[PDB]
Amino acid sequence: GAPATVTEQGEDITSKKDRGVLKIVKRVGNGEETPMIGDKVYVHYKGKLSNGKKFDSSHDRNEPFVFSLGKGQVIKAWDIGVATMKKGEIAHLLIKPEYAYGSAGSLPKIPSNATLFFEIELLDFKGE
Ligand SMILES: COc1ccc(CC[C@@H](OC(=O)[C@@H]2CCCCN2C(=O)[C@@H](c2ccc(Cl)s2)C2CCCCC2)c2cccc(OCC(=O)O)c2)cc1OC
Repeated sequence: GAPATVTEQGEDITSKKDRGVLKIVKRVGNGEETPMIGDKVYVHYKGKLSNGKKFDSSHDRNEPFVFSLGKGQVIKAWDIGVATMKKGEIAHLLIKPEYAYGSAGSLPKIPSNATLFFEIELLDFKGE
């Protein structure tokens, strides 16, 4: 599946190079620009557990998911991963728990020590 493909072919985009966030570009984006710390970023996403059985998608609305990049408003893996993305890029991320919900998890949906997968489409980004 797409998770195993990220395991096997994904780029490790962590500073520690600990394979905690692995990335495949599924669709190439436009130009060269990637978002700055503090930029408002606008994405669509589909997320799911690898180990267990849980799925959620932003397209559950015609409303992009928005956050401020690099401010700890989202799990660590998203701050790391979305920073690398160009406008219009789709990427797959496979995320070890250290870069997500760790040993606590987020009960009941997300167990302890859970690996997560996301497909992210970076729609746009804009400064304050
Ligand atoms: C700085 O570290 C963290 C920052 C923020 C969080 C909270 C979870 C945080 O979730 C996320 O960071 C990730 C990436 C952004 C999309 C949502 N995220 C999820 O994990 C979602 C997943 C879907 C499928 C999965 Cl499998 S996991 C998760 C699904 C159930 C609700 C919690 C979000 C979050 C940020 C902003 C809004 C939000 O929900 C809507 C709302 O509140 O309006 C939830 C956890 C953090 O660490 C555990």
